[PDB]
Amino acid sequence: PTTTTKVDIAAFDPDKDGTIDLKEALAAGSAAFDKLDPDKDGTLDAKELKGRVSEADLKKLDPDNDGTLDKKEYLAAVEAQFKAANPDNDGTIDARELASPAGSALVNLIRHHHHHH
Ligand SMILES: [Y+3]
Ligand SMILES: [Y+3]
Ligand SMILES: [Y+3]
Repeated sequence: PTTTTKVDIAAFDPDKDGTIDLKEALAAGSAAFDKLDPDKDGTLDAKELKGRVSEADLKKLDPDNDGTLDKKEYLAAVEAQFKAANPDNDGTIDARELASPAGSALVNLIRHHHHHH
């Protein structure tokens, strides 16, 4: 199914070599701002995150007070929430540390969602 399954940590740790190290989290952010976006700006809003997040949560995620994220910030809010999704430790995350168990935080910056099957 491709586009619909380019969709989690499970698109950048299908390997479970051990974890996502930051290079694979970076690859999850770049994948996610692509498949999130139907107005075609990668600048990420109350109808991009349609049913994903409240318009109040939408203005949590961003740093520079747009009220919304960017192709810069679905690539940087991910990395700012990277260490925090792990309860411990330094610079690595297994799916147990991410995929809506223990890291259900950082999910909001890399899970996106699509419009289809
Ligand atoms: Y890996
Ligand atoms: Y948009
Ligand atoms: Y912004």
